Amino acid sequence: NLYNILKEVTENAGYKDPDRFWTNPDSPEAQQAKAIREQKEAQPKPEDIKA
Amino acid sequence: GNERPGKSAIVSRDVQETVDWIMPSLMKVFTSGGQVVKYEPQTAEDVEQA
Repeated sequence: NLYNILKEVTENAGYKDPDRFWTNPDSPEAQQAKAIREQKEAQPKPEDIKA
Repeated sequence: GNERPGKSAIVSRDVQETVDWIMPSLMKVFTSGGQVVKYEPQTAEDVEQA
């Protein structure tokens, strides 16, 4: 939805190609970035302190 | 062509005035920006060609 909003704004501004200023969240690079972002949430700090 | 030999022959200038008053605006439009034409793409796949 945010990608669609940004696309609409960019096309209204006068730029027909929206990939020059934004990345599609469904593109494989975006999926990879989300993969590393999720992987970096493996363990927070105090949980092993708790265990 | 109806002028007499010894009388006045002054001619009013109307078409010249109208043309000379119309032309400069018609040139400022279509000339001022340096560029004269702009091609806009139809889809996102034509942008580079455009």
